[PDB]
Amino acid sequence: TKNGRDSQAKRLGVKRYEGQVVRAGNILVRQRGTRFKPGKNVGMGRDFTLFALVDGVVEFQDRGRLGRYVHVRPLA
Amino acid sequence: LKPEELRIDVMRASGPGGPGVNTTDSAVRVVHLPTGITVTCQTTRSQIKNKELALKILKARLYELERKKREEELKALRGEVRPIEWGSQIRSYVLDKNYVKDHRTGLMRHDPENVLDGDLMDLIWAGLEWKAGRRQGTEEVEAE
Amino acid sequence: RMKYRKQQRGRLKGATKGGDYVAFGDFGLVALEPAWITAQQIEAARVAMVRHFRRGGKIFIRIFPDKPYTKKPLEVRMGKGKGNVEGYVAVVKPGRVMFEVAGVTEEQAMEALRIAGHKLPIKTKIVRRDAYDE
RNA sequence: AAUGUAAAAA
RNA sequence: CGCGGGGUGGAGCAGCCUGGUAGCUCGUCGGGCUCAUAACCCGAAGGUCGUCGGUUCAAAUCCGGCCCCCGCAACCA
RNA sequence: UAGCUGGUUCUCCCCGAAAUGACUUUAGGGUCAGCCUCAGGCGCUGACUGGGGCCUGUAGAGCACUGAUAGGGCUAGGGGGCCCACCAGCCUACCAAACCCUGUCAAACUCCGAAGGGUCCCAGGUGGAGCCUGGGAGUGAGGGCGCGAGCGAUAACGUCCGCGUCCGAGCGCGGGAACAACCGAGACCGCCAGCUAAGGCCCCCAAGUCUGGGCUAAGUGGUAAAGGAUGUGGCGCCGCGAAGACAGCCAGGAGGUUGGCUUAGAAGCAGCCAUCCUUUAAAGAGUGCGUAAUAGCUCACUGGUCGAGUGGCGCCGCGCCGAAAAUGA
RNA sequence: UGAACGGCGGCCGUAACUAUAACGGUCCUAAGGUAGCGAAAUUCCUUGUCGGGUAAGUUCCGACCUGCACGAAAAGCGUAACGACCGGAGCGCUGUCUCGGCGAGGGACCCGGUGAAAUUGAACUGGCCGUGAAGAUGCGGCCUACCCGUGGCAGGACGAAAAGACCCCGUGGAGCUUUACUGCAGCCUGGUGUUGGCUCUU
RNA sequence: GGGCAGUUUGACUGGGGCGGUCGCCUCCUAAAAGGUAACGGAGGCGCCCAAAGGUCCCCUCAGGCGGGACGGAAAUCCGCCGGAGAGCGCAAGGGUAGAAGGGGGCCUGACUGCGAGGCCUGCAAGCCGAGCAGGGGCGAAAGCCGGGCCUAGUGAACCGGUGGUCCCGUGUGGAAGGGCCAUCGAUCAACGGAUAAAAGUUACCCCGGGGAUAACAGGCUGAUCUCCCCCGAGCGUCCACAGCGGCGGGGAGGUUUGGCACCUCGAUGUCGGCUCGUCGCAUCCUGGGGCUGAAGAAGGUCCCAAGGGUUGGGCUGUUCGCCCAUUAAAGCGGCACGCGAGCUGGGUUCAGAACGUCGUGAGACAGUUCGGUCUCUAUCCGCCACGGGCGCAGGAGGCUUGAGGGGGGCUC
RNA sequence: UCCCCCGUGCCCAUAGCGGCGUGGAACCACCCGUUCCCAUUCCGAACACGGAAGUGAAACGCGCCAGCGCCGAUGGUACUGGGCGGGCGACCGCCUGGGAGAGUAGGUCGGUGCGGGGG
Ligand SMILES: [Mg+2]
Ligand SMILES: [Mg+2]
Ligand SMILES: [Mg+2]
Ligand SMILES: [Mg+2]
Ligand SMILES: [Mg+2]
Ligand SMILES: [Mg+2]
Ligand SMILES: [Mg+2]
Ligand SMILES: [Mg+2]
Ligand SMILES: [Mg+2]
Ligand SMILES: [Mg+2]
Ligand SMILES: [Mg+2]
Ligand SMILES: [Mg+2]
Ligand SMILES: [Mg+2]
Ligand SMILES: [Mg+2]
Ligand SMILES: [Mg+2]
Ligand SMILES: [Mg+2]
Ligand SMILES: [Mg+2]
Ligand SMILES: [Mg+2]
Ligand SMILES: [Mg+2]
Ligand SMILES: [Mg+2]
Ligand SMILES: [Mg+2]
Ligand SMILES: [Mg+2]
Ligand SMILES: [Mg+2]
Ligand SMILES: [Mg+2]
Ligand SMILES: [Mg+2]
Ligand SMILES: [Mg+2]
Ligand SMILES: [Mg+2]
Ligand SMILES: [Mg+2]
Ligand SMILES: [Mg+2]
Ligand SMILES: [Mg+2]
Ligand SMILES: [Mg+2]
Ligand SMILES: [Mg+2]
Ligand SMILES: [Mg+2]
Ligand SMILES: [Mg+2]
Ligand SMILES: [Mg+2]
Ligand SMILES: [Mg+2]
Ligand SMILES: [Mg+2]
Ligand SMILES: [Mg+2]
Ligand SMILES: [Mg+2]
Ligand SMILES: [Mg+2]
Ligand SMILES: [Mg+2]
Ligand SMILES: [Mg+2]
Ligand SMILES: [Mg+2]
Ligand SMILES: [Mg+2]
Ligand SMILES: [Mg+2]
Ligand SMILES: [Mg+2]
Ligand SMILES: [Mg+2]
Ligand SMILES: [Mg+2]
Ligand SMILES: [Mg+2]
Ligand SMILES: [Mg+2]
Ligand SMILES: [Mg+2]
Ligand SMILES: [Mg+2]
Ligand SMILES: [Mg+2]
Ligand SMILES: [Mg+2]
Ligand SMILES: [Mg+2]
Ligand SMILES: [Mg+2]
Ligand SMILES: [Mg+2]
Ligand SMILES: [Mg+2]
Ligand SMILES: [Mg+2]
Ligand SMILES: [Mg+2]
Ligand SMILES: [Mg+2]
Ligand SMILES: [Mg+2]
Ligand SMILES: [Mg+2]
Ligand SMILES: [Mg+2]
Ligand SMILES: [Mg+2]
Ligand SMILES: [Mg+2]
Ligand SMILES: [Mg+2]
Ligand SMILES: [Mg+2]
Ligand SMILES: [Mg+2]
Ligand SMILES: [Mg+2]
Ligand SMILES: [Mg+2]
Ligand SMILES: [Mg+2]
Ligand SMILES: [Mg+2]
Ligand SMILES: [Mg+2]
Ligand SMILES: [Mg+2]
Ligand SMILES: [Mg+2]
Ligand SMILES: [Mg+2]
Ligand SMILES: [Mg+2]
Ligand SMILES: [Mg+2]
Ligand SMILES: [Mg+2]
Ligand SMILES: [Mg+2]
Ligand SMILES: [Mg+2]
Ligand SMILES: [Mg+2]
Ligand SMILES: [Mg+2]
Ligand SMILES: [Mg+2]
Ligand SMILES: [Mg+2]
Ligand SMILES: [Mg+2]
Ligand SMILES: [Mg+2]
Ligand SMILES: [Mg+2]
Ligand SMILES: [Mg+2]
Ligand SMILES: [Mg+2]
Ligand SMILES: [Mg+2]
Ligand SMILES: [Mg+2]
Ligand SMILES: [Mg+2]
Ligand SMILES: [Mg+2]
Ligand SMILES: [Mg+2]
Ligand SMILES: [Mg+2]
Ligand SMILES: [Mg+2]
Ligand SMILES: [Mg+2]
Ligand SMILES: [Mg+2]
Ligand SMILES: [Mg+2]
Ligand SMILES: [Mg+2]
Ligand SMILES: [Mg+2]
Ligand SMILES: [Mg+2]
Ligand SMILES: [Mg+2]
Ligand SMILES: [Mg+2]
Ligand SMILES: [Mg+2]
Ligand SMILES: [Mg+2]
Ligand SMILES: [Mg+2]
Ligand SMILES: [Mg+2]
Ligand SMILES: [Mg+2]
Ligand SMILES: [Mg+2]
Ligand SMILES: [Mg+2]
Ligand SMILES: [Mg+2]
Ligand SMILES: [Mg+2]
Ligand SMILES: [Mg+2]
Ligand SMILES: [Mg+2]
Ligand SMILES: [Mg+2]
Ligand SMILES: [Mg+2]
Ligand SMILES: [Mg+2]
Ligand SMILES: [Mg+2]
Ligand SMILES: [Mg+2]
Ligand SMILES: [Mg+2]
Ligand SMILES: [Mg+2]
Ligand SMILES: [Mg+2]
Ligand SMILES: [Mg+2]
Ligand SMILES: [Mg+2]
Ligand SMILES: [Mg+2]
Ligand SMILES: [Mg+2]
Ligand SMILES: [Mg+2]
Ligand SMILES: [Mg+2]
Ligand SMILES: [Mg+2]
Ligand SMILES: [Mg+2]
Ligand SMILES: [Mg+2]
Ligand SMILES: [Mg+2]
Ligand SMILES: [Mg+2]
Ligand SMILES: [Mg+2]
Ligand SMILES: [Mg+2]
Ligand SMILES: [Mg+2]
Ligand SMILES: [Mg+2]
Ligand SMILES: [Mg+2]
Ligand SMILES: [Mg+2]
Ligand SMILES: [Mg+2]
Ligand SMILES: [Mg+2]
Ligand SMILES: [Mg+2]
Ligand SMILES: [Mg+2]
Ligand SMILES: [Mg+2]
Ligand SMILES: [Mg+2]
Ligand SMILES: [Mg+2]
Ligand SMILES: [Mg+2]
Ligand SMILES: [Mg+2]
Ligand SMILES: [Mg+2]
Ligand SMILES: [Mg+2]
Ligand SMILES: [Mg+2]
Ligand SMILES: [Mg+2]
Ligand SMILES: [Mg+2]
Ligand SMILES: [Mg+2]
Ligand SMILES: [Mg+2]
Ligand SMILES: [Mg+2]
Ligand SMILES: [Mg+2]
Ligand SMILES: [Mg+2]
Ligand SMILES: [Mg+2]
Ligand SMILES: [Mg+2]
Ligand SMILES: [Mg+2]
Ligand SMILES: [Mg+2]
Ligand SMILES: [Mg+2]
Ligand SMILES: [Mg+2]
Ligand SMILES: [Mg+2]
Ligand SMILES: [Mg+2]
Ligand SMILES: [Mg+2]
Ligand SMILES: [Mg+2]
Ligand SMILES: [Mg+2]
Ligand SMILES: [Mg+2]
Ligand SMILES: [Mg+2]
Ligand SMILES: [Mg+2]
Ligand SMILES: [Mg+2]
Ligand SMILES: [Mg+2]
Ligand SMILES: [Mg+2]
Ligand SMILES: [Mg+2]
Ligand SMILES: [Mg+2]
Ligand SMILES: [Mg+2]
Ligand SMILES: [Mg+2]
Ligand SMILES: [Mg+2]
Ligand SMILES: [Mg+2]
Ligand SMILES: [Mg+2]
Ligand SMILES: [Mg+2]
Ligand SMILES: [Mg+2]
Ligand SMILES: [Mg+2]
Ligand SMILES: [Mg+2]
Ligand SMILES: [Mg+2]
Ligand SMILES: [Mg+2]
Ligand SMILES: [Mg+2]
Ligand SMILES: [Mg+2]
Ligand SMILES: [Mg+2]
Ligand SMILES: [Mg+2]
Ligand SMILES: [Mg+2]
Ligand SMILES: [Mg+2]
Ligand SMILES: [Mg+2]
Ligand SMILES: [Mg+2]
Ligand SMILES: [Mg+2]
Ligand SMILES: [Mg+2]
Ligand SMILES: [Mg+2]
Ligand SMILES: [Mg+2]
Ligand SMILES: [Mg+2]
Ligand SMILES: [Mg+2]
Ligand SMILES: [Mg+2]
Ligand SMILES: [Mg+2]
Ligand SMILES: [Mg+2]
Ligand SMILES: [Mg+2]
Ligand SMILES: [Mg+2]
Ligand SMILES: [Mg+2]
Ligand SMILES: [Mg+2]
Ligand SMILES: [Mg+2]
Ligand SMILES: [Mg+2]
Ligand SMILES: [Mg+2]
Ligand SMILES: [Mg+2]
Ligand SMILES: [Mg+2]
Ligand SMILES: [Mg+2]
Ligand SMILES: [Mg+2]
Ligand SMILES: [Mg+2]
Ligand SMILES: [Mg+2]
Ligand SMILES: [Mg+2]
Ligand SMILES: [Mg+2]
Ligand SMILES: [Mg+2]
Ligand SMILES: [Mg+2]
Ligand SMILES: [Mg+2]
Ligand SMILES: [Mg+2]
Ligand SMILES: [Mg+2]
Ligand SMILES: [Mg+2]
Ligand SMILES: [Mg+2]
Ligand SMILES: [Mg+2]
Ligand SMILES: [Mg+2]
Ligand SMILES: [Mg+2]
Ligand SMILES: [Mg+2]
Ligand SMILES: [Mg+2]
Ligand SMILES: [Mg+2]
Ligand SMILES: [Mg+2]
Ligand SMILES: [Mg+2]
Ligand SMILES: [Mg+2]
Ligand SMILES: [Mg+2]
Ligand SMILES: [Mg+2]
Ligand SMILES: [Mg+2]
Ligand SMILES: [Mg+2]
Ligand SMILES: [Mg+2]
Ligand SMILES: [Mg+2]
Ligand SMILES: [Mg+2]
Ligand SMILES: [Mg+2]
Ligand SMILES: [Mg+2]
Ligand SMILES: [Mg+2]
Ligand SMILES: [Mg+2]
Ligand SMILES: [Mg+2]
Ligand SMILES: [Mg+2]
Ligand SMILES: [Mg+2]
Ligand SMILES: [Mg+2]
Ligand SMILES: [Mg+2]
Ligand SMILES: [Mg+2]
Ligand SMILES: [Mg+2]
Ligand SMILES: [Mg+2]
Ligand SMILES: [Mg+2]
Ligand SMILES: [Mg+2]
Ligand SMILES: [Mg+2]
Ligand SMILES: [Mg+2]
Ligand SMILES: [Mg+2]
Ligand SMILES: [Mg+2]
Ligand SMILES: [Mg+2]
Ligand SMILES: [Mg+2]
Ligand SMILES: [Mg+2]
Ligand SMILES: [Mg+2]
Ligand SMILES: [Mg+2]
Ligand SMILES: [Mg+2]
């Protein structure tokens, strides 16, 4: 019957959708690879995690052959 | 082992078990109707595994019953006798005086040295097959 | 064949793709009910078909068993079925064309297909090549 | 460091 | 069905765990001593490594399914 | 000692669960979370809804990837045959890589891709909504039903999850003959008042033996399948017909021919392979029976008579057979 | 060191028909089960096969041996006599039976005297077919049925009795076991106290 | 050092044991957020690397075709097509050449002191992280570096080891010994880890509980079993259905074996026999038919039909089955496998004992063998009989009608 | 405002593959050379410097062509929030709102922003 196995659920995916206000440093997206590329005011960590770089608003940009991007349009 | 031939019986088992043995028949009796040879089994708690084993057993015996009858019709064709002793021969090959001789056709010859090399045609053709089929061809066309 | 292992049962929902048209031969036999058709079924139909018209025309078979049909061996509840006792079946939603015939009189193919129907669990229909094409 | 059968004395 | 072991020259066994080259005894074959055979002496040949897949630069060797043989187990009511 | 079983005593009022998750020598026990309640505090935010933005890979479909797959084409490789050896050549109603055409399958395949769902913003929403801190809990065996999957056997009042829902705690009321969870509906108390819901309105039993148009002759209805049949009614299509059909009845129904071949025999009639003509108004190198092989009978087809319709096929409604069980229906 | 605990092989081949294998090959062991016995108080397949007995014999007796899984002091094989031991057969005799009948006495039954028990939710406690927690006097539909007792039968009241002994559960209990753990008694052991003198010796 | 003593001897589990499993990662199941179970389908981890790391600089795969001394499908060279099917240490997935991939120069940031704000979450854990300070590495610089393309490669606390320092030092000074910092000892793998330390047996057994859970029976189910149909390859010399029916297909029944675990564990007594039966019909006989490959007699096959009938022995506890002698036939099922408040108790299923077998052992066996306590009193329903009461719209004696039941039902 | 060219962005194939044609004044490229800076695991191929001559062959720039590639409706359908209705079921049917994929008709060899040189 050798089969009763699996591994923990990692609860990844988009953590902050477009339009949502965000504090600097808080996380935008956890992902397997780069299903989302960083972009303006958004850094990326060892696991490919995208995190806002300054208080602002999240917005997503698709750029075809160049992939999708997550941006934080600042304001204060 | 065609299903149409053998009959299978079910019946409670002899020996230990609890109420399970009394109320649950797991023993099996698979008799072969034509050959009459029967067989019974009940070594396992299950009816199917007994019905299964009792059948693999019957297979073995029915194979050994077909091998016995497979003997008379594949060994009686060899020869109804053949002592290999003295005089049991049917054709002598004398190398001293140089002469073979088929004691069946009474036919003779003068070259044992070549015959024991391939010259069987002269023998089988004219005389051999003749007397061979003769003793059976005169048996049917008269009384047999 | 190849694939891998055994496979979930799924469900025979509406005959959405469970429909078709003739694409080979003049006559065809289409299904009317959803069912898992066994290899032993497909074959028995196909053979009984030629068996009918000896040295006859040519038959086509458009359904093909790729689904492993499992089965536990007279016991209780452990693991997934060793299965495959009936081995393999083909999914058939009502409306799909299964068997094509060709190169025989109508009454010669109205019988061949009439029979292949019987060897099948479901109710089926025979068809002329209407006139609907692409 | 064994063995060698079975047809020959006017 | 469950757990364990095994399948390698014609016979019987090594080699595998630790992948790179398959070894032992017997038999077989050629040549010797003998009047001749055996014994004995000198040579030589012979193996899909059960089967289908997988890993690897590479599989007898490691991984998986199947067929075959062996042993154990099949208990409580 | 008892993580077990039993037992736990007056009344009225308000609210009102859980049978899930995580860990547990844990699995009928516990700790924390979830859900209930009370107190104080905040006060339009709450469920649900409108508009807008972003996130998604199911249903369906698809073959572009990973694989599976029927037929054909083209074509390496191998196999058989001609031919041979210096190796070369052609054939190939054998198997078949790649490729292409047609046709398809896939939870662990996706060029695509819904409905929907999630979340944030704005607005409606004062509700036994919501949020913050605390006191007290119980629950941690659920069950059925609808839907979506796994397991199972596209078995089980089976089993395991997901979204609902009802019983649990509404075995209170109405319907369903009776019957927790199906249909209707949330019982504060009283009334010999009224409208309804599901379901019903011939008698037991309240209310139409109501109205209009059909179908069904089985007690179907009053609970079963493949499959079988000149059941009955209905729409459609093709064909025959007063230039005479369908049915029955009068007559011929053949010649070479006894078809070639298989075979003991195969004379239209076991099987195999099949595509003449002619007397003529018509008769098929033959529908069935009869044979050992034939002759005999018949249809097919033509003539006459009759005198008005007839035959096949597709579709729908209801019905018939298929249909055997043990205390009395 | 075995009348100490204990143990006592596998595969393949070979015969003046076939079958078998006295013989051989090879691998492994500490050594590979000898005599005697053997479908047995041991045999799974099994009612093995053959013979005996019987009209007919899964038992029984005698054999054969492919001993699932005998075997030599947890003794092997026998053995006269003995046995309220266990199995098979026969003669005698029978109500054991075909198959039951009659008769006797002590109860049962009726009258007078004395007078219990388990049990008991309450009862105004019928049949069928359904139904319901899946086996209904108590729900539904239908059938049946005047009220109350006495002698009898045991199908039901999932009848009574005993908080199921079987099964599982409880980080329950207890008896037993050992090369489970940890201890203890006991036995062995060095130092030292009780413990002294003389002499040789390294 | 079991002579004796105190104890341990896990959990999950479509009953339990046996088998398997236990933590971590990948994918599917998962129903387009997240999450989601089963002893559901499939696979990996318990490491590795001082280059396989940092930075700067440069280069771009696999494959296909053509051409080339060894080469020969494939080594290395050249040309043309080729956007990623290669590579990224290792399972899978996501991602990726506008590098995360191949090569080179210098290099050690596989830094210390921190850490805004988050992800995830019952707890505790796990994860991401801009920037500030120190002193650095590569770069001209903008900058990048707090290991590795990413997600596994792991272990609370306790107890102890080694190194170090602003700490404490039992009247004071030292010392002993602690604290703090650093790091070490986990197949605590039953992987949230009971002790520093632990296996079996009970049929000699006991208590507490459970119909939360198995063995009997009922129930649901109908795989299995029995019976019956659809198709018609073929057999039957000729003739597919006299009699048969390949390969397939649809059902009925609830007698078998199972599945499930619904009532009953403050008890529903288990096999066989005996006694007494009653019901079903899918009919063994007898009665009536159709067909026949039915001359007749006798059969074969299907149809109708329960009214009655359906023997005695041998063997075994047997049911079953074999056998003997008959018969018109020696039917099959239901009724808790009908019936133990009716009987038996041979079998199963307590304690004794023995054999083979397994175990060091105590013991154990759907293996065997001999032995082994079956409970006088019927309240109610039901049943067999027999009375008392009242009724039957004057009272009484005798004789009767038959609604409605019951019995009988055989065959040579 | 206009035209050509250079550099650099924006969307991300209707921008691409390929076939034909045109451009050297300007710009760009190839191009001459390898002393110097720099460079090859060999080689001025690449990287680099110094640069006349020649050329527009290559590369690139612009423009045409629809064979490949790519884009691709409308109409209808599958599926489906929500609400119902029929059968033993494996299933099926209606109302309401949403609505694919494939395929048919067609479309495309691009559109634009900032700076600079030039008529
Ligand atoms: Mg799992
Ligand atoms: Mg992408
Ligand atoms: Mg970083
Ligand atoms: Mg037959
Ligand atoms: Mg027996
Ligand atoms: Mg026992
Ligand atoms: Mg027992
Ligand atoms: Mg039973
Ligand atoms: Mg039973
Ligand atoms: Mg084919
Ligand atoms: Mg079970
Ligand atoms: Mg297996
Ligand atoms: Mg002489
Ligand atoms: Mg061999
Ligand atoms: Mg080695
Ligand atoms: Mg070594
Ligand atoms: Mg040799
Ligand atoms: Mg030699
Ligand atoms: Mg020699
Ligand atoms: Mg030599
Ligand atoms: Mg040689
Ligand atoms: Mg191998
Ligand atoms: Mg073998
Ligand atoms: Mg063998
Ligand atoms: Mg065993
Ligand atoms: Mg066991
Ligand atoms: Mg057992
Ligand atoms: Mg036991
Ligand atoms: Mg036991
Ligand atoms: Mg026990
Ligand atoms: Mg209140
Ligand atoms: Mg309330
Ligand atoms: Mg507990
Ligand atoms: Mg709590
Ligand atoms: Mg508000
Ligand atoms: Mg997509
Ligand atoms: Mg789909
Ligand atoms: Mg394409
Ligand atoms: Mg592929
Ligand atoms: Mg691949
Ligand atoms: Mg060709
Ligand atoms: Mg070739
Ligand atoms: Mg050649
Ligand atoms: Mg060649
Ligand atoms: Mg050729
Ligand atoms: Mg899919
Ligand atoms: Mg996937
Ligand atoms: Mg859609
Ligand atoms: Mg929403
Ligand atoms: Mg108000
Ligand atoms: Mg409330
Ligand atoms: Mg509230
Ligand atoms: Mg609030
Ligand atoms: Mg509270
Ligand atoms: Mg609590
Ligand atoms: Mg719990
Ligand atoms: Mg539960
Ligand atoms: Mg529910
Ligand atoms: Mg449903
Ligand atoms: Mg399951
Ligand atoms: Mg299904
Ligand atoms: Mg169900
Ligand atoms: Mg409750
Ligand atoms: Mg409620
Ligand atoms: Mg009730
Ligand atoms: Mg009523
Ligand atoms: Mg109800
Ligand atoms: Mg009620
Ligand atoms: Mg209710
Ligand atoms: Mg309604
Ligand atoms: Mg009514
Ligand atoms: Mg019906
Ligand atoms: Mg039906
Ligand atoms: Mg019907
Ligand atoms: Mg029908
Ligand atoms: Mg008919
Ligand atoms: Mg006409
Ligand atoms: Mg006219
Ligand atoms: Mg007519
Ligand atoms: Mg007439
Ligand atoms: Mg005539
Ligand atoms: Mg006539
Ligand atoms: Mg004529
Ligand atoms: Mg005619
Ligand atoms: Mg005539
Ligand atoms: Mg003719
Ligand atoms: Mg004629
Ligand atoms: Mg005649
Ligand atoms: Mg129709
Ligand atoms: Mg119709
Ligand atoms: Mg009938
Ligand atoms: Mg009855
Ligand atoms: Mg000795
Ligand atoms: Mg021994
Ligand atoms: Mg032994
Ligand atoms: Mg021999
Ligand atoms: Mg020795
Ligand atoms: Mg022995
Ligand atoms: Mg004896
Ligand atoms: Mg015996
Ligand atoms: Mg015997
Ligand atoms: Mg045994
Ligand atoms: Mg025996
Ligand atoms: Mg026996
Ligand atoms: Mg016998
Ligand atoms: Mg005999
Ligand atoms: Mg006898
Ligand atoms: Mg005898
Ligand atoms: Mg006897
Ligand atoms: Mg023997
Ligand atoms: Mg023997
Ligand atoms: Mg033996
Ligand atoms: Mg055996
Ligand atoms: Mg055994
Ligand atoms: Mg034995
Ligand atoms: Mg022995
Ligand atoms: Mg001994
Ligand atoms: Mg003795
Ligand atoms: Mg004696
Ligand atoms: Mg005595
Ligand atoms: Mg005695
Ligand atoms: Mg006597
Ligand atoms: Mg008697
Ligand atoms: Mg008396
Ligand atoms: Mg008395
Ligand atoms: Mg007395
Ligand atoms: Mg008295
Ligand atoms: Mg009464
Ligand atoms: Mg009934
Ligand atoms: Mg009820
Ligand atoms: Mg009730
Ligand atoms: Mg009752
Ligand atoms: Mg009621
Ligand atoms: Mg009643
Ligand atoms: Mg009555
Ligand atoms: Mg009395
Ligand atoms: Mg009495
Ligand atoms: Mg009674
Ligand atoms: Mg009594
Ligand atoms: Mg009773
Ligand atoms: Mg109890
Ligand atoms: Mg424990
Ligand atoms: Mg001591
Ligand atoms: Mg001493
Ligand atoms: Mg001492
Ligand atoms: Mg002393
Ligand atoms: Mg002393
Ligand atoms: Mg010790
Ligand atoms: Mg000890
Ligand atoms: Mg179960
Ligand atoms: Mg179990
Ligand atoms: Mg056990
Ligand atoms: Mg276990
Ligand atoms: Mg899981
Ligand atoms: Mg592994
Ligand atoms: Mg690397
Ligand atoms: Mg480059
Ligand atoms: Mg290639
Ligand atoms: Mg090439
Ligand atoms: Mg080449
Ligand atoms: Mg080449
Ligand atoms: Mg070459
Ligand atoms: Mg060379
Ligand atoms: Mg080669
Ligand atoms: Mg080459
Ligand atoms: Mg190249
Ligand atoms: Mg080229
Ligand atoms: Mg790419
Ligand atoms: Mg690819
Ligand atoms: Mg790679
Ligand atoms: Mg890698
Ligand atoms: Mg990947
Ligand atoms: Mg890029
Ligand atoms: Mg590198
Ligand atoms: Mg690099
Ligand atoms: Mg390097
Ligand atoms: Mg900060
Ligand atoms: Mg933080
Ligand atoms: Mg936390
Ligand atoms: Mg906590
Ligand atoms: Mg930083
Ligand atoms: Mg700094
Ligand atoms: Mg950083
Ligand atoms: Mg790396
Ligand atoms: Mg990196
Ligand atoms: Mg790297
Ligand atoms: Mg990840
Ligand atoms: Mg501690
Ligand atoms: Mg400090
Ligand atoms: Mg001091
Ligand atoms: Mg000092
Ligand atoms: Mg420190
Ligand atoms: Mg371990
Ligand atoms: Mg644990
Ligand atoms: Mg542990
Ligand atoms: Mg403790
Ligand atoms: Mg320990
Ligand atoms: Mg432990
Ligand atoms: Mg004892
Ligand atoms: Mg005790
Ligand atoms: Mg219960
Ligand atoms: Mg439980
Ligand atoms: Mg029972
Ligand atoms: Mg019951
Ligand atoms: Mg039927
Ligand atoms: Mg035949
Ligand atoms: Mg025939
Ligand atoms: Mg069926
Ligand atoms: Mg039953
Ligand atoms: Mg059952
Ligand atoms: Mg239960
Ligand atoms: Mg349950
Ligand atoms: Mg009770
Ligand atoms: Mg009782
Ligand atoms: Mg009994
Ligand atoms: Mg009984
Ligand atoms: Mg009759
Ligand atoms: Mg007759
Ligand atoms: Mg006759
Ligand atoms: Mg006759
Ligand atoms: Mg006759
Ligand atoms: Mg007669
Ligand atoms: Mg009839
Ligand atoms: Mg009948
Ligand atoms: Mg009898
Ligand atoms: Mg007889
Ligand atoms: Mg008779
Ligand atoms: Mg008879
Ligand atoms: Mg009879
Ligand atoms: Mg029956
Ligand atoms: Mg009976
Ligand atoms: Mg009973
Ligand atoms: Mg039963
Ligand atoms: Mg019984
Ligand atoms: Mg009794
Ligand atoms: Mg009894
Ligand atoms: Mg009793
Ligand atoms: Mg007794
Ligand atoms: Mg008995
Ligand atoms: Mg006995
Ligand atoms: Mg017993
Ligand atoms: Mg006991
Ligand atoms: Mg005992
Ligand atoms: Mg037994
Ligand atoms: Mg006994
Ligand atoms: Mg008594
Ligand atoms: Mg009662
Ligand atoms: Mg009663
Ligand atoms: Mg009467
Ligand atoms: Mg009567
Ligand atoms: Mg009567
Ligand atoms: Mg009667
Ligand atoms: Mg201008
Ligand atoms: Mg050209
Ligand atoms: Mg130049
Ligand atoms: Mg120089
Ligand atoms: Mg210079
Ligand atoms: Mg320089
Ligand atoms: Mg320069
Ligand atoms: Mg040019
Ligand atoms: Mg170009
Ligand atoms: Mg033009
Ligand atoms: Mg185009
Ligand atoms: Mg549309
Ligand atoms: Mg249905
Ligand atoms: Mg359905
Ligand atoms: Mg729409
Ligand atoms: Mg579209
Ligand atoms: Mg283009
Ligand atoms: Mg533009």
